Amino acid sequence: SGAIYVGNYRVVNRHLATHNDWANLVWEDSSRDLLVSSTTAQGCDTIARCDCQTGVYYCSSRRKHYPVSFSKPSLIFVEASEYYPARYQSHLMLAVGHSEPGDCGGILRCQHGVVGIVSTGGNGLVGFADVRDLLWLDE
Ligand SMILES: Cn1ccnc1[C@@H](c1ccccc1)N1C[C@@H](C(N)=O)CC1=O
Ligand SMILES: [Zn+2]
Repeated sequence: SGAIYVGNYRVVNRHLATHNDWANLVWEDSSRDLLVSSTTAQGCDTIARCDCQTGVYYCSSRRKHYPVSFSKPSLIFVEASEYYPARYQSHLMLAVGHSEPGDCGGILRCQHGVVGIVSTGGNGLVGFADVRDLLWLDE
């Protein structure tokens, strides 16, 4: 679990959004596993606007933050789960690291701020949904 809190927006994994997030929907994309809802209180996270390929992510199943090298946002196949049928997820970035079901929502950050959140795992890999192209989050 986990979310990004920027301005009056809450960014979460779409598959973990609550029925309350849907009532306060701003934007969602099933192909990106992202959902953004509106908030009453102002958040303090800053979104990175960069092309960094190194950062640090939080892994809740280890209670540890790991430094990783991660790939460019791309269209990557994701096997079927209880949340989605087998499909290509877009804007996804992979790193070599630990990620289990329960780890989605962990933040990946570089020197410029928040890059994305954990969205995929297994096989000694971790996948992050990129948010650096969502410029409207800043206004
Ligand atoms: C199904 N699958 C393939 C690779 N990873 C997963 C699992 C998964 C997520 C996180 C850690 C460990 C496994 N995901 C990915 C999520 C998605 N974005 O579609 C939904 C889901 O259950
Ligand atoms: Zn950066």
